[PDB]
Amino acid sequence: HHHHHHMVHITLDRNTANSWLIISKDRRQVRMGDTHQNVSDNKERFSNYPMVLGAQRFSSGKMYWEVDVTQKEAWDLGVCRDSVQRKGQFSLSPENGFWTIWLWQDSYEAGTSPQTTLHIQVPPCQIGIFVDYEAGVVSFYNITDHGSLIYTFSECVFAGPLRPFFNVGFNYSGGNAAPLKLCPL
Ligand SMILES: O=C(O)COc1ccc(F)cc1
Repeated sequence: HHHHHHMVHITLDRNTANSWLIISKDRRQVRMGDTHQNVSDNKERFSNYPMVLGAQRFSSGKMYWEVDVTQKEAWDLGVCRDSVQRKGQFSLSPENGFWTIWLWQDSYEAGTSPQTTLHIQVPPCQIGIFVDYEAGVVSFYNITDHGSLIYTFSECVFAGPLRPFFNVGFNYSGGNAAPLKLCPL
């Protein structure tokens, strides 16, 4: 792909984080802690899952960023509406305001309803995410495999400002402690 020139500097919004997440000083990395991180509750925090939003809001234009997923067993990545539900249980779907892919139990899937199987020969260590607001497109790229396409959501109905979306996943296994990291431009 040739989307690299739309690169944006994403930072994580501490206030939206689940209370177990640990965000680095530079706001570019996030991981699951082994306990509650001693923060106050607020209406922005994702309560049920280890999720956090980027601080940046997008309502026009073309945007690109990259995320490091090295040695993780489970994660979700993409974008979402600013007004997505924070509290209780929900599924990641465009109907609920999410445009995402994930790794889970050694398979990759796109967060359609129902979910769509992805075909990845080279397990990615870094994911590229491209958003074209005007066109209604969200695309995912395998940076480990020379930028090959993973998935395109088209005919997107964003219906609001968009925020970068992250889920570090649970660590029931002891094999999923590694962070998500925003990669430098
Ligand atoms: O199940 C655990 O690992 C600890 O409890 C949590 C439950 C839901 C969360 F979003 C974060 C932590």
